[PDB]
Amino acid sequence: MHPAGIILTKVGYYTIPSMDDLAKITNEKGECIVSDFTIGRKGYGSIYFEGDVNLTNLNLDDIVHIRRKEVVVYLDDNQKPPVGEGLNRKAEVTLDGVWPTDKTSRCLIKSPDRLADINYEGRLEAVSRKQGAQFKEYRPETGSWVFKVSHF
Amino acid sequence: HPAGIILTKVGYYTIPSMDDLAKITNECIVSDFTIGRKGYGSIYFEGDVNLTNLNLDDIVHIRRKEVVVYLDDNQKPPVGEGLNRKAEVTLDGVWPTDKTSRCLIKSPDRLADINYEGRLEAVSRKQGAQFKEYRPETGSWVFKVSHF
Amino acid sequence: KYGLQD
Amino acid sequence: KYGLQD
Repeated sequence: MHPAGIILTKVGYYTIPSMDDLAKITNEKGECIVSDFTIGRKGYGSIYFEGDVNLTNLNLDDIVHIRRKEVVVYLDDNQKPPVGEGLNRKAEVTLDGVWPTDKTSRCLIKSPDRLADINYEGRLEAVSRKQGAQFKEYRPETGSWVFKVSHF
Repeated sequence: HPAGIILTKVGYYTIPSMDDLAKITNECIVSDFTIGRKGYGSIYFEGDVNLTNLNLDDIVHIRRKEVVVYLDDNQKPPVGEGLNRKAEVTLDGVWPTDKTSRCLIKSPDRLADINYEGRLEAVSRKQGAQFKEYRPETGSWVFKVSHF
Repeated sequence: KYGLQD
Repeated sequence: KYGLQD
């Protein structure tokens, strides 16, 4: 099991650099710091931390959960580090597959035209603002709702 | 039991356990209430929930890939009251099975390939629910419901 | 009632 | 927690 002591097992979840890479980068003491790190879950989203991050002995499985239209880092503050620490730092949440669904058809909505007309971004960015995040963008092709958080 | 709560079906459990849910009672409102049956699924009720005199045994049924709250809505309290509020549902074991083998499809690959999440996610959408995720390893399908 | 009927 | 709680 991983040199840095990192744990990422959930199927679909991955990292940038890959765990495999990350291992090489980890030092002779199990320690492992990496700049511009990314933890993602194919098809759901990904969180990106720019700059140095200390993955040392981090059990990502337990810590980061990336679900549809919703990401959560550090479930309950049982092991949640002080801000600026671990993954509790600032990051760029990216939530894929985000789209609204009309009450009638209940068949989602992907028409960039339909979205644009209903101003989905608007609402999205609205929420992000309320949650204390800085709306970054919205890629309708892939229902990607990217936004920055200060901490988690 | 302390604050009139019924749950006896073997297999079902609650978080906090029926026990603690006694020393919480005096009435019996307990936030972050959880109810579920091992191997089948669970239901998360975030924040304040009033269990006062609910008879869980009759109210909540968690069966393979099908959960149901409040049998005949004749009781389904005002949306907000009792368990008729919103909540997160997790149905474990959910997996599809092929026509030929009739052997269940677990390979995270095959699943990914036949986009099972798709179906499950869709399904939850039609039902008026919020698809949260699908964990293959355990065949866990989770989604939010505003009410039951 | 919610689930997968089929 | 960060997401759309629709």
